[PDB]
Amino acid sequence: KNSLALSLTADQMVSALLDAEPPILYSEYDPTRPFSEASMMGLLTNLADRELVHMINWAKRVPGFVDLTLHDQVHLLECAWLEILMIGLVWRSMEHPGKLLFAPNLLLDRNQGKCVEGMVEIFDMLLATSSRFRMMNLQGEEFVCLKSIILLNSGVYTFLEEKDHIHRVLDKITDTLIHLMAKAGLTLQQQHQRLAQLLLILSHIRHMSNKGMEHLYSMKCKNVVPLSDLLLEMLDAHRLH
Amino acid sequence: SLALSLTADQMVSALLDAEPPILYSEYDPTRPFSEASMMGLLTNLADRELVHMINWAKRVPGFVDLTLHDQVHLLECAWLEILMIGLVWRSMEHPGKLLFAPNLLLDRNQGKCVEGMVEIFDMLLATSSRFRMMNLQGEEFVCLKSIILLNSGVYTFTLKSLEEKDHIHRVLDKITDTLIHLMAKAGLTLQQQHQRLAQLLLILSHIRHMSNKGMEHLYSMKCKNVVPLSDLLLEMLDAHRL
Amino acid sequence: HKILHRLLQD
Amino acid sequence: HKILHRLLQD
Ligand SMILES: C[C@]12CC[C@H](c3ccc(O)cc3C(F)(F)F)C[C@H]1CC[C@@H]2O
Ligand SMILES: C[C@]12CC[C@H](c3ccc(O)cc3C(F)(F)F)C[C@H]1CC[C@@H]2O
Repeated sequence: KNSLALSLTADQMVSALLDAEPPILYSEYDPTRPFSEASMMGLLTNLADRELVHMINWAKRVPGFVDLTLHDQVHLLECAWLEILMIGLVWRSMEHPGKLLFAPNLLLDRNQGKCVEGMVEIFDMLLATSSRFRMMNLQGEEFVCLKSIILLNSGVYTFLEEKDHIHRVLDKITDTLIHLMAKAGLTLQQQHQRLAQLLLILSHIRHMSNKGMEHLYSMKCKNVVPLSDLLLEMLDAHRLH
Repeated sequence: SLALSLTADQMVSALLDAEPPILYSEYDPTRPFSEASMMGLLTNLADRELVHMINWAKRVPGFVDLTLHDQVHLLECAWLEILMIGLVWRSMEHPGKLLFAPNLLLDRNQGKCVEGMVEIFDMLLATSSRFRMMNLQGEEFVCLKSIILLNSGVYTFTLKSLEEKDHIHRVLDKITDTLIHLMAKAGLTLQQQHQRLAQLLLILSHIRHMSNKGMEHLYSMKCKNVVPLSDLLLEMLDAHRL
Repeated sequence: HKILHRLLQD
Repeated sequence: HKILHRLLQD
């Protein structure tokens, strides 16, 4: 239907994405009690659950997303939800070297990740990604473009003309990223070099997601913490073992 | 070094010449497949491909400049991705089929022969259809495969090792310049160049995803002792720690 | 059915 | 000591 999404300027793309940004939520962190594996897992999954509700409504404001039938909408979110949580965490942890800002009242270092079995390996990967973004001086406008790319791209290969629509929007976001870099004064060569650097990081985010999904699954299968019904269904969408 | 002094054409030339051979499978006269029969051929093939991959990696510009430790880590992280993008590339002109070897061309229904492998086949085939629709060039392919080698493990490297990561990223930018050079030479406009570049790199996100799934599957087959795995293969699998 | 399915239309 | 070590050194 020619689509309002493709009829958006680069500046219109940025504005829409910036406005659609979800708020920063708080943790249920209680500083009166020590951390256990269960209580920390409970804290993080409780947070993820509430973030998921905002993510679903954020997705519907991502240009082109609601043009999809409900079944691919579900598919894309099921595939990318942990990736999206991770790029967001990594983004808001940027100016906190050696720490992960899950919430304004939940700032954790790798040593606190040791409280949960096998979670410190995940923290390390997230922290390294955060260092990479900080080293690159990742901009907010670039961040929202990347996060939308993750939503549209991660599950598109697991699906005609419906995939073509997604690719048209992805191309528009590519055009937007270049437009941003050009306005920032980057040379033509620096533009495609930076574009590549940012997109290659998405490969590591995918990797972190698959590892985090397996970890969350193993925690669930050992009754360490009860997951919400929504979280169980997002996790179940990946089968796993 | 020397990889930084290479021009766009010398990069393509170096990568094309560094290309490993297409190995054959020891498949057949004995006729059809069992679950153990097919897994045997696939693992035997992968093991022999690994030997050639290592010599290919050392011919990738800038790779031998790295420490032995870093070279090991990069190959440990990316070896299955490299196998997959290779399989996908040579299966491009065979819609609905995976060309593991010139004498081993399998369809997805033959993926059902092994427990939980048809899901992996489906992901590989869809990636191949994607490359086919993009009209992926051989020069673009060798660039992407080299990028996988250098990029997939670089994030999981405090010392003066900052010099190592900086070198890897300089070479990565070089391959990016090369990819763009190929597209510019192909007559693509500036907007089209950046779009195609983005399209190719986002596929690497799916390739990463397939490797993680494949590693888990290969691990599950390893534990039940359905198939004998070579010591080299077992070690590459062990590096991912489950 | 799925909660995600329901939430995507509320 | 790994096999990969030996193969990278030939
Ligand atoms: C409890 C886990 C660690 C926290 C994680 C999480 C939560 C909330 C976020 O806003 C971001 C993240 C994320 F780390 F993913 F970025 C969810 C799972 C994934 C792996 C562990 O089981
Ligand atoms: C036996 C498996 C299927 C074949 C696979 C393989 C082998 C050789 C290739 O040249 C490419 C592939 C690849 F499919 F990865 F592309 C290796 C493992 C991974 C998952 C299964 O256990």
